Amino acid sequence: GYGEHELEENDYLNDETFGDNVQVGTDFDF
Amino acid sequence: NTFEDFYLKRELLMGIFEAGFEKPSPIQEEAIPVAITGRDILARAKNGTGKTAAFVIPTLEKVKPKLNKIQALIMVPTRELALQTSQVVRTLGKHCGISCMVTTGGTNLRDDILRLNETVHILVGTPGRVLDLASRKVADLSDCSLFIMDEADKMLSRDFKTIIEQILSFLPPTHQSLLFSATFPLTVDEFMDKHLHKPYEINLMEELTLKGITQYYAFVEERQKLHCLNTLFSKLQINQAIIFCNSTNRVELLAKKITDLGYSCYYSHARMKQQERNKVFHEFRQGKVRTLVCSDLLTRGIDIQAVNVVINFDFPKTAETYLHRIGRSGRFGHLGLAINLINWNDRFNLYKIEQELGTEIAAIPATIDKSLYVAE
Repeated sequence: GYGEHELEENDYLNDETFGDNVQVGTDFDF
Repeated sequence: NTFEDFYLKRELLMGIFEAGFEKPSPIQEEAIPVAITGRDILARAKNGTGKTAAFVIPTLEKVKPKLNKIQALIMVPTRELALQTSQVVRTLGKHCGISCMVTTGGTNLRDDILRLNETVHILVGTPGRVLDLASRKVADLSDCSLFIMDEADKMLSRDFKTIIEQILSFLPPTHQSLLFSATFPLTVDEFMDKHLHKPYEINLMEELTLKGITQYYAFVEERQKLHCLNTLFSKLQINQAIIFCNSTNRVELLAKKITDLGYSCYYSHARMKQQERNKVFHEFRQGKVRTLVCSDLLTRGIDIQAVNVVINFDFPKTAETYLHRIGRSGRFGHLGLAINLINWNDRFNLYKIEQELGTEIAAIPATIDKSLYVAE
């Protein structure tokens, strides 16, 4: 992927959101 | 500069001082002096304690404590807002020797009728109960020279407007009216031309409205965001959608992950040039793709009615930003969805904004009705 700009405050937790272990699907339960 | 610049009586200034208010906010700078003059006011400003104070302070200045009659009537749509408002009144009017009473559809009529036999200077209530007490002559409004409506839009709908007119019939012909709202559209024009007299207008909000837009939130951890998003992407009959993020990097990352997910989209943010952004906007406007991912971008252009779902991948911090993202310019509503992804740290801002814009952001149901975002 591509980000690589001068980081800003809400980028500090991007690893949690766009990590390799982050689950994806259509499973999500509300 | 200071609250003393408005020439308020000592006790009122004492109340304001005890509440921690040193510098008057814009809504107060605009509304307080004008209201003391006696001139009517039609104001649009986000809800807050400071706004409520922007009308309560003039009320406490005008109301004569020596006159044991209702001199000011404050109409609110909900009982919660009635309680809050009266709390503000009693706090700021602590040293004023002024009595304040709440009467709502919740409480019993007997206790309120009994309470009205005692002295009441300021009456805070809901349309139904207030019209009821007025018709029964329990509440004498012959000296009620001040009339105030907070969240007025919620009480000027087709059914409530009648009640408001009926209540207005009891007040003296020459009476001051202070109207407050967080959304610009108002249902009736004759109502305002008839009941407002040379009003002083205040517009402190962006010219946008959340009318017609159904707003939901979802408790979602960061690691789960993508997952939830895709689930929505399959659950919803999206025509066109715009996804908002709190930074340029997140915009690009989300766009990439979306593209790899088997979806088509564009992306636009602040680091790009204006030309590129205009190109992306024009391309998306022509329906080239289905999804667009934006960071907060100033100078929004022209409303795109194809966009029937807007998703806050990242929940914003301010109501100004939330409105700038979700709001439309049409005085008529817009049939569409607004879906907010709420993490832990976002929870407070979910409450605050919802209070400030006078809107409703409910928890996302199992299945979303198609009548709410799909047109024919």
